[PDB]
Amino acid sequence: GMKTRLEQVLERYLNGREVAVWGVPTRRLLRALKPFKFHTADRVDPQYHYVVAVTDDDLTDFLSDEQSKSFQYANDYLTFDDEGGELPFERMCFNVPVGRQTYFGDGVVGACENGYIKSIGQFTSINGTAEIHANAQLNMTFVSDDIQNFFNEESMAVFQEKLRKDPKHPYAYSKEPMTIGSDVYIGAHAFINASTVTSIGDGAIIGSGAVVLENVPPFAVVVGVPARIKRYRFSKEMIETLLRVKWWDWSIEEINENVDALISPELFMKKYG
Amino acid sequence: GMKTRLEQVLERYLNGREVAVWGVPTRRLLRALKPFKFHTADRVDPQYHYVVAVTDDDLTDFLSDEQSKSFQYANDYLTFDDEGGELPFERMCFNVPVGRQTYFGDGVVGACENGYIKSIGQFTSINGTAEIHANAQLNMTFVSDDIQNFFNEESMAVFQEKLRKDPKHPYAYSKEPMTIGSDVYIGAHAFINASTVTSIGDGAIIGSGAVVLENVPPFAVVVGVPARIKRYRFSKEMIETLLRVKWWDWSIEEINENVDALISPELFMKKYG
Amino acid sequence: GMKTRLEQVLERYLNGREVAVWGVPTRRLLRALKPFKFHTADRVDPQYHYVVAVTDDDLTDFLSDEQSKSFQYANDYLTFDDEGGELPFERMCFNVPVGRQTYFGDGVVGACENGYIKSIGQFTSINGTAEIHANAQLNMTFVSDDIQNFFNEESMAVFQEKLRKDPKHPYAYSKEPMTIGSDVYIGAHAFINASTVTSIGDGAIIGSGAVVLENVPPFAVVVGVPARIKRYRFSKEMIETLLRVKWWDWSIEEINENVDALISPELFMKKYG
Ligand SMILES: NC[C@H]1O[C@H](O[C@H]2[C@H](O)[C@@H](O[C@H]3O[C@H](CO)[C@@H](O)[C@H](N)[C@H]3O)[C@H](N)C[C@@H]2N)[C@H](N)C[C@@H]1O
Ligand SMILES: NC[C@H]1O[C@H](O[C@H]2[C@H](O)[C@@H](O[C@H]3O[C@H](CO)[C@@H](O)[C@H](N)[C@H]3O)[C@H](N)C[C@@H]2N)[C@H](N)C[C@@H]1O
Ligand SMILES: NC[C@H]1O[C@H](O[C@H]2[C@H](O)[C@@H](O[C@H]3O[C@H](CO)[C@@H](O)[C@H](N)[C@H]3O)[C@H](N)C[C@@H]2N)[C@H](N)C[C@@H]1O
Repeated sequence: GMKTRLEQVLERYLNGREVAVWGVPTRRLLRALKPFKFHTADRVDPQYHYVVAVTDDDLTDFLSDEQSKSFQYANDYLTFDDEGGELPFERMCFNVPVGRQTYFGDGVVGACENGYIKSIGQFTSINGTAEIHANAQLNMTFVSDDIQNFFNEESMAVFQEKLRKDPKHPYAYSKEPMTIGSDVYIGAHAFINASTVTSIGDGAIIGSGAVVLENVPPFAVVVGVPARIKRYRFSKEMIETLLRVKWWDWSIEEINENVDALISPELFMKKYG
Repeated sequence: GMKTRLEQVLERYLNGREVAVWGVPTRRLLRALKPFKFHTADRVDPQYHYVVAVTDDDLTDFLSDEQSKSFQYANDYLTFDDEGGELPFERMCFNVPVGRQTYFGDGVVGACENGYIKSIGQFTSINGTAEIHANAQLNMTFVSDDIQNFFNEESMAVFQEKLRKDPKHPYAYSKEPMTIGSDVYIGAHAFINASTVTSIGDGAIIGSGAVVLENVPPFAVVVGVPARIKRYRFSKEMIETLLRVKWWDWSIEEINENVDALISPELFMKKYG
Repeated sequence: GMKTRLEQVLERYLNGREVAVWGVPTRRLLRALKPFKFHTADRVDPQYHYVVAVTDDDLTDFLSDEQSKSFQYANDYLTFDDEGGELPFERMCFNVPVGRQTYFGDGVVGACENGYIKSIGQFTSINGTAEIHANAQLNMTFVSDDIQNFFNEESMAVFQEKLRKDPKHPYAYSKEPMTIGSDVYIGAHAFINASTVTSIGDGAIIGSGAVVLENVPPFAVVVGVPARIKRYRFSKEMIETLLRVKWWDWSIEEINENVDALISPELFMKKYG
């Protein structure tokens, strides 16, 4: 990927204001800010500046300052050290689609970096301590991966080809990057196997501490080690219609009107069933 | 909550010395220190200064410096970036009671912030990678929580009321904040469900990687996914008397005298049974 | 332990160049660099400088800079905040042997600090969120460990002796520090019990989220809570010969030649069986 979660915000919300850095500036912050005018935060004002808190640590201090009461969550301030943070619009994590009001931890950001993710839906909650890791080669005399560094150009060839041919897909090789649907909840200390999973269905619930080794159907609940299907969120009737209506792609338009539907499943289907 | 773990220490142990910052100062450190006199650490002396190490990283460097051999653990130095660290006196984590020589990771500090915790006992060890998270709404068409941000004032009402009425207590709503007793041990990669747990009994042991979904009785051992009662630490005789004596509330007074009792359970009951 | 992963590299690869710090300097970096000449990175050149990125965050920014394309992974740059990072040569983590192209997270670095580790083999991959923790005392009225701080010199004696006598080895007391063989893979959110484990066999695979309570035989696969032996990587024939040949101690010499053997187990034994 190429661009910063902050810069996507600044490109959309800065609106000719100065960036006000609230916190100790880092190397890659200073770079992400070089297209803009910035200075260390002193006295701030939503009319004059965009406050950028470097770390979540720095954000708590700003919010606890009386000057923060006029700044709206994303239109006026942001936390630099939070590439998995949620936004009110569709965004990129490296080059990975992430829908509105979707969030994930650094473990998922790295999976976005390693090309493990094809896409992440809308209104999806992935806890920070979740993880997405692929497998190493299991059909070889060795299991290590950093022995590669000792390989020369010749040995590298014969090694990379067997990885491409392996149908178990070590390092998610020769497969499709996995997809995460919308309205998905993922517990903590969880594991989705990038070497065997290609699709988390929309609405799929992944319990805490669950290790998910196969694709999860939409609106399924999975817990345990390994993950088993404990229940389904909704009767199948809802499931087919929910795939049809796709509430998660509604604009803020249809969300506030149909709040009574989105809140009572019973009310949702008496109108859309 | 309102106040800093460091400031509670400085209010009690500074004793008219200067704070000596050992490390790169952060935004919220600089604020926590504005009631006091401070300067970047150069040459230090327990008579002259209170050394404040910013991060646990910065603490290791100070202890490894020859100037640190005269500073006692809490009376003379402290690590700013350790709100879950243990103290020799009863303290607050935000507005949460935390007894003496009790510690926990940032996951528990956030639960203290989210109001999930009512209290934490004395001499309780909670590993850093432990976690306390509540559940989202399960009786709604959606499971997401940050869709809220898209709600207006009108849709917000009808949404918040159903949360208050939900007996499953999403986000620990309309329940009592959970309590953690004294002499409690909690393994790592563990989970206590703030949406269904209200009391960890005194002495309760929570094995590593265990997901705890219901209240744990005092002095019970729980492991597995989900957590089951593997054994009890003590015969019930000890349990009733341990609730009566409550050694964990002894001053340092009765601790050093009754060390032979506190060390041999057999000796503990021949004196208190 | 005594010395820095960076300093072991600088002592071997600096070769009369200047250290160029890429990132905000920390207290313990500034100390690790005091034997050398250094300055904040401006324009860099592998001939003139050794680039030191402070944090993994700072490393990503350097690699993404056009000046980084001439710097080789370890000979020319390094990440200070990565004591578990892999190296092309045998190294120390505190005073713990760590072989070539071996890596582990901070959880394992702390175990190296707590003296829990005797050694770590070659070409071994331990994920960052892995952990190695010992147990507290289970034969005492209390389970807490920081009550110790309240003990005086007298009560300390009678407490420390019972720890030394405990055959369950709380805090890995009176046992041998555990050993991790070569070609070992360890999943994330995993647990090796320093209070009951003394040897992870060479080639042993530890699945994600697995809690390992007993020694693991060489080339065994363990998953589940608690860990059970799911399968063996190789037929026993390979296992005995793999212990004999010990490919992991080959120089880069025998690695690139025998790549066809190291890649096809079938080819490995037709030559070494
Ligand atoms: N604070 C209580 C809430 O925590 C979570 O949501 C919260 C998310 O966890 C938050 O996510 C942020 O915090 C998490 C956790 O540290 C990070 O993984 C993530 N990258 C960062 O953006 C996000 N910024 C706010 C959202 N309300 C729970 N899913 C719901 C709970 O009520
Ligand atoms: N060092 C070995 C010990 O580690 C732990 O205790 C230790 C605690 O884990 C320590 O807690 C500190 O370290 C932990 C872990 O990083 C952090 O979660 C916590 N917030 C921080 O305050 C605390 N400062 C010291 C205490 N001896 C084990 N419970 C016992 C073990 O012998
Ligand atoms: N990037 C994808 C790869 O991630 C891992 O390897 C990678 C290791 O996890 C890396 O280790 C580094 O990153 C890990 C994870 O953050 C840290 O625990 C560790 N201390 C740090 O040195 C190491 N520097 C590079 C190595 N290729 C997987 N084992 C293999 C996967 O293909």
